[PDB]
Amino acid sequence: SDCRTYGFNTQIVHAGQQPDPSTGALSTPIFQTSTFVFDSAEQGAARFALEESGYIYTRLGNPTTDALEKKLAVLERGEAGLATASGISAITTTLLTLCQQGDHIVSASAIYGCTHAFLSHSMPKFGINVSFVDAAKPEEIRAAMRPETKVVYIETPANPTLSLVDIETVAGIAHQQGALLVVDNTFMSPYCQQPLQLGADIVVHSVTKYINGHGDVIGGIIVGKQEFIDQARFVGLKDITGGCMSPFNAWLTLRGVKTLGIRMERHCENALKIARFLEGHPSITRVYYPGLSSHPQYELGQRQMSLPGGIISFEIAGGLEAGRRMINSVELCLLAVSLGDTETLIQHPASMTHSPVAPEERLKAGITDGLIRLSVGLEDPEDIINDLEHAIRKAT
Amino acid sequence: SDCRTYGFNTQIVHAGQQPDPSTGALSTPIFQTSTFVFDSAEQGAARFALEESGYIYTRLGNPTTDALEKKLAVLERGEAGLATASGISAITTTLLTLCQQGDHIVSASAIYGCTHAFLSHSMPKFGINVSFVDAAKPEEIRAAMRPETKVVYIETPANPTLSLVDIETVAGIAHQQGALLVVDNTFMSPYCQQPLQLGADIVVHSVTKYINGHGDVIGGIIVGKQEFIDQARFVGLKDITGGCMSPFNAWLTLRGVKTLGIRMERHCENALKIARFLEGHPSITRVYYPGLSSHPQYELGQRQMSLPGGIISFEIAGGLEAGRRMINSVELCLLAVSLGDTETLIQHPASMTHSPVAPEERLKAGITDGLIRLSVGLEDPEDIINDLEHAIRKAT
Amino acid sequence: SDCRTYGFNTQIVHAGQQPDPSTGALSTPIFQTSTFVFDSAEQGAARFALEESGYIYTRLGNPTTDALEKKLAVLERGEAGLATASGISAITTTLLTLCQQGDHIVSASAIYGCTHAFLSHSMPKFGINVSFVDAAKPEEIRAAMRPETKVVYIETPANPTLSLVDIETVAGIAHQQGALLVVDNTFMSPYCQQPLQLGADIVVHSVTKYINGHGDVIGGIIVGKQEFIDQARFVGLKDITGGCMSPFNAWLTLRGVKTLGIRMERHCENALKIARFLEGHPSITRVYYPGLSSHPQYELGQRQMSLPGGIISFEIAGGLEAGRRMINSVELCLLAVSLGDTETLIQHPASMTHSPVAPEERLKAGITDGLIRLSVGLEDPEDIINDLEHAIRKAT
Amino acid sequence: SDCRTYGFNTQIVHAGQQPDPSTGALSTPIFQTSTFVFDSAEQGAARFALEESGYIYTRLGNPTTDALEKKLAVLERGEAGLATASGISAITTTLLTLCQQGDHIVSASAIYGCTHAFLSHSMPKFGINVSFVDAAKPEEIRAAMRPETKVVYIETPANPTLSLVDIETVAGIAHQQGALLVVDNTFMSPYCQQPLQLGADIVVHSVTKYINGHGDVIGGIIVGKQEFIDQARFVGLKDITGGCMSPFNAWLTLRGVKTLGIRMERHCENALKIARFLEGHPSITRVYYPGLSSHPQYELGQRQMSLPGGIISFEIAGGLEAGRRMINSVELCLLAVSLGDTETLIQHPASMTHSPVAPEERLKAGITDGLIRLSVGLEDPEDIINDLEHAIRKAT
Ligand SMILES: CSCC[C@H](N)[PH](=O)O
Ligand SMILES: CSCC[C@H](N)[PH](=O)O
Ligand SMILES: CSCC[C@H](N)[PH](=O)O
Ligand SMILES: CSCC[C@H](N)[PH](=O)O
Repeated sequence: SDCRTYGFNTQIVHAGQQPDPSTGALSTPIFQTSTFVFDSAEQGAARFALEESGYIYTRLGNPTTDALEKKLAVLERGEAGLATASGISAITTTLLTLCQQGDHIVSASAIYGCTHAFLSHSMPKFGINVSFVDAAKPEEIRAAMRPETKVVYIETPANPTLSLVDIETVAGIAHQQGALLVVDNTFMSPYCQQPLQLGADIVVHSVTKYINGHGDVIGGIIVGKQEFIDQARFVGLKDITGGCMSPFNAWLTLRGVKTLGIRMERHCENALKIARFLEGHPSITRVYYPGLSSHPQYELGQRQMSLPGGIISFEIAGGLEAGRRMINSVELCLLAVSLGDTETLIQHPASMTHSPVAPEERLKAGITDGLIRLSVGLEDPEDIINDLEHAIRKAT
Repeated sequence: SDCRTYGFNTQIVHAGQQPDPSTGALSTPIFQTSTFVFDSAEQGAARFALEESGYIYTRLGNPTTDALEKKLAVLERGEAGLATASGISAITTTLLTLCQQGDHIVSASAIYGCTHAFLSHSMPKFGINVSFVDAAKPEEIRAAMRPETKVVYIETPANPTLSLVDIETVAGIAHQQGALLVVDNTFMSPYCQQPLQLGADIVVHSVTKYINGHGDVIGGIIVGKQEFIDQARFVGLKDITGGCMSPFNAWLTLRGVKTLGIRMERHCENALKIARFLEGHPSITRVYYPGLSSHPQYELGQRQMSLPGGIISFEIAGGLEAGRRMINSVELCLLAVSLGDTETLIQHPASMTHSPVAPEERLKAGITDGLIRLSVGLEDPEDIINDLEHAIRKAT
Repeated sequence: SDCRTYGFNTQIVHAGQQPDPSTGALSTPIFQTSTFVFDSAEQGAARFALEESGYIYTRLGNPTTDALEKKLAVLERGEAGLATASGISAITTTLLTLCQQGDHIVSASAIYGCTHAFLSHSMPKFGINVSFVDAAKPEEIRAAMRPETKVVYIETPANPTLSLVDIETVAGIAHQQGALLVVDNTFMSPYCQQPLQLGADIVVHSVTKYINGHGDVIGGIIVGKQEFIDQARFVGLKDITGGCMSPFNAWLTLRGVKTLGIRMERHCENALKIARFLEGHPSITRVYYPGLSSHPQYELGQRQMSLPGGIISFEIAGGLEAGRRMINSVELCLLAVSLGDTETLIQHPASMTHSPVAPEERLKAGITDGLIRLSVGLEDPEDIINDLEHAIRKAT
Repeated sequence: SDCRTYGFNTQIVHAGQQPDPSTGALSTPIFQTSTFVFDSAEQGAARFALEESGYIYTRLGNPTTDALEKKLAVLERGEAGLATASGISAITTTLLTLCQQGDHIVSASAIYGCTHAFLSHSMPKFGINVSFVDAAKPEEIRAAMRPETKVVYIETPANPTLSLVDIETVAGIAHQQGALLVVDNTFMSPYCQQPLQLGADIVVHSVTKYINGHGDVIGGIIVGKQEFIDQARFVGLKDITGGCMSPFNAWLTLRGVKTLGIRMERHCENALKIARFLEGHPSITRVYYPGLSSHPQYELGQRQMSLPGGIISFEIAGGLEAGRRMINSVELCLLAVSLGDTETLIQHPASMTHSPVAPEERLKAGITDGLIRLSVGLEDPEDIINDLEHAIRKAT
């Protein structure tokens, strides 16, 4: 049949993939090659003119990576996909394909740190200006739009407190003003949120997180209309960033995404249990999790997301020193950056990543001294809870 | 001892590598990971502040990739290396790190096609203008320099006829005017040419070609001063292109480069034999190979290159149709783009890659209708010669 | 803490693994090496004498494979593990380590085909005799025991109709007579059955099936007492079969087993739904599945197994031709041998694998003309059911 | 054409390989799969009956591994190849396929240690007796033959002093008496010696050594007549040892063997230079190297071998303590077991591997207290010589 007709779990397993045509191999072969051989001058010419299907060179395209791209296009309900060397490369390949000197972007302020760095420091040096706004307030997005605005850029849920952005509303605002909406869907995966179905034009992911899910791949993906993806591929990737994905990385990501449905279900079931535990703990001042009814945008979450996600942020009593004590007291949770791994990961930005940053600078970014971010893994939730309880009690 | 003190073959094998510290494993382990775990909040903070050695996240750095970077820095006699997702990414990460809106670049015209596309179409759209010149004439480089020129960019030998550029002379001209010289050393590898030793500031490679050598990796490398590489890493790669190399790709490239010395010796020995055969063949109008005494810049080649390389271009009698007939008549040489593989590769641009291009447009790029490019592999040269003789005779 | 103290899901994720000591890498590094380097003659001597921890050579042991071995030992509640090149190698390394000329084995008859071949044809040619019995009847096992019997060998559930063997009862019988009990636990995985906890001495798996779960690894594992595993390693593997596992295969298996808990839960939930559908279908004469109350050994299953498994066998009305028609009519289920993959796999032995076999020979092995074996994957069960319904209806 | 018609270097690069049929990928794809899918019941049946070409299951066969098997068959001038999990598995799969209880083997005494262990301790326990002889004396081989002798087994050059065995003469003796000759060709590779061309029936290798050459694969290969290889595959491997090779390992070995010709040339050129240096050194009592005219079987070597190999053994003045001092004093050579890597490896058996062994037991095996074994790598020979000179001088 057509893989676009099956249930979502069936698609996760099968979409974009098929047994190898020459051998019947069930696993997608790893086409770890740089180049491809033609049977004749004519076949070569036909492919370079695009009068013929087939491969030429891995930077341009590759059968293993094509399977991943097609799978993710199916899962996001987009026309086409483009795999990249990293999440950052997915974002920059996208924006550098769309924008040129004199153009403007309206971006959420509550975004991934490195994305913020690209937008605030690099883009302007190429003559592309960026206005940062609070995207939880769609009116701020409207107010910042200019005649030269080409793109509105958002993430939801957002760092660090998992605030939300109303995708459908923002899409309508962007489109009314003739701009595209690009959504970073990394935190949710297509299993939990589908920005294209809500009106977004382009979705990007760091597959480094949930899509791969196994903490062993750096990579990104872009999904959108064929006409845009063709430009992102044959100009953005080919000429500008050169950020192609290794066939081995694509194969690992294909392998990891096979279990996306069951992983997300467990991540989110575990996260809800842990979030409820934290919300009841007298040493914890705040818990940020879309699945708690106390979330300021709970109702939007119920409309836009199928599950509340696997990430929790929370604030511990006693600020900086308590956060440090707590994170140094966990025995099961692992101190690391990143998220979406099978192992539970924990970080305390004020004493770790953002130690080098001024306290007032941290606050403006929504990072309080006691803020802890937890990526909930696939362990027994009782074990994670017991580890957190132990560490919190010691710290406070 | 210090690996920088050994002979070049010893360095090829050993530089940048060591047995694994925890296990003694001889092969560099494949650190196919996204993230790294800290033992404490304090250790995490120290690494983010750069007060401590150690890893954080593979996009920023990785032990496997670090070995490759250090090895290539040693081989090029540069301070530091930076691995990338592709040769293109090495070039663009370099130039986008160095240049901003209002800046200017002077570039050779005889350069890699996709590089030409980036420089001619993409850079100007970011407000960075490029002047193209004939770099075989250092005076044209001087004449094109402007107060805003930041970079002079060259490749040598150059496509498609393997003309040369005088690195030392061009370096002096660039430096007198306060610009950096960037050299694409892909065709030669560090075994055959060392641009940094001749005054270049930065060297880039597609490792897809000779450095890896096994036709199974797309990748690039940048070598230069520590201060520049630090910016290329923590700004160019981290924020702008996102073009990081997969640890698996770095491991394959480490593995491939182990045999760089013996491969280049054989590629070049084979190429010289084939070039001499072609030069004596009455159906071949021209042969472009630095190792032939008839090369217009032969003497420069002898001063700048340790070996004449593994690439040959030649023109067959009878133009377009003869080139097509010939390439369709080889039985051993493989019709493919790319170069530097263990297999002999052949292409006829006018009937293949550049078929879609106007004949006069091809000519301006130095591509005549009968021009064939041959990447000489590791086969017995008698077999390659016999295959060429057979195909040439049939075609003419 | 100690990984043996955590919940089973926590163990699945964490047991046998730790961040890399030298780098903190979260993913177990792929130690794809043949040999290991010593810091001194003395260190080498200490390791060969076994007076020192550390590695020597990958056939003897490897850090990546050691992690897998330790994880599986934890999951089966055994002392030690030994990884192998295949499930077959796990079985033969085990039995060839234990048995010599003149020894005897009592084996179940309802076992994996290739195991049956080894036991019936190869063992006797080495002077090791085997008696085959119906292991669903523990009294047949007792009756076949001889003074020279060293081993009783069983699989449960068994091929092809998923009959069971009472592990605890058989263990007691074997031990009373001074024999070891070896159990092939492939069909269940440690998540669903724990033979060592029921008195078995040694457990073997083809990790090719559920433990890896991703249809991309051939491999085996042996778990048992340290003293036995040491002999299986330093004699059986080192000298006799040479069946060591590649570090890359061990790494993939580690990666696959991370999701064992969530995969088995979904496989079994899906299988129960499909089995109930089949049991209600008028074109299906019989359904063999431990989770159906009509299973002849249902109660034993409830005592010995935590879940009913992901495999179903069933008989279609109309025998050979109907089975052929049905299997040629599925659109989602894939025609293939093997089991435990994320994709649903289906086979019809009488028209496929056992076509070359005489009908009466097939019957003696429990293979009827209409018997179909289904390995239930991770797709939406509604999609699998609809595919089966469609194919069954067309066929009957 | 036919790959069996090209020169040996051409065969090394091309034999057994072809661009991928579905995509044209130049690198042999990594078919990292367990199973294969059939298009119909009929296609499945045809393959199991062997009425049809195609794959079924990786333990039985795999497209990546098939390429390696075919390549090595071409290089050894044998009909067919069979890849295995290790060199040991190549040997035992071979001998356990050929021999049964009551059979007899005549083996060289100067053989690989683990092979000796299998033959002396394991085989007899399966009722297969082995007579060990000095194979440098073909008359000892004849004298040990019995009516039940099925196989004569030899290695050449032999451990530890690189003595030789006259393959052609021994083949004639074996055949006159109705036995097969099996030759372990690991030390030479097919580039330096071709036992099948001299009358051997079966060749085995540890590909862990020179064939792979990169110190990152454990693996073996068997080459012989189709009828024998079919039995070794469908009985020996399938049922008995289960020692199949991982497709990834086969792919790495294919990749490594591409440079076999150029590697062996350099290994042997380097080894001859080092051997001559050692022969002139007053602190070195003996040097064992086939390339020295003082070798007791020099003339046989010139007739049987195309190059003298990359391995050297030598004895240092001062026995055990001097050997220990010397090996602890090298700075470039790496202390490790194994051989055939790109790095120079060194070991001193009396103070390392064989420390746990009684001095008189070592002597009987040809291991003197001052004996050092050197696997010469691809480094500059001047650097290796300088390292050896430094270490020898310090030690003596
Ligand atoms: C900038 S270093 C890497 C940071 C992780 N991507 P974050 O913890 O998801
Ligand atoms: C733009 S497709 C790839 C072209 C090869 N890099 P050229 O043949 O080296
Ligand atoms: C003997 S070919 C392989 C057969 C699979 N192991 P069965 O379908 O689990
Ligand atoms: C028995 S441990 C491994 C020993 C190496 N194969 P030898 O040094 O070639």
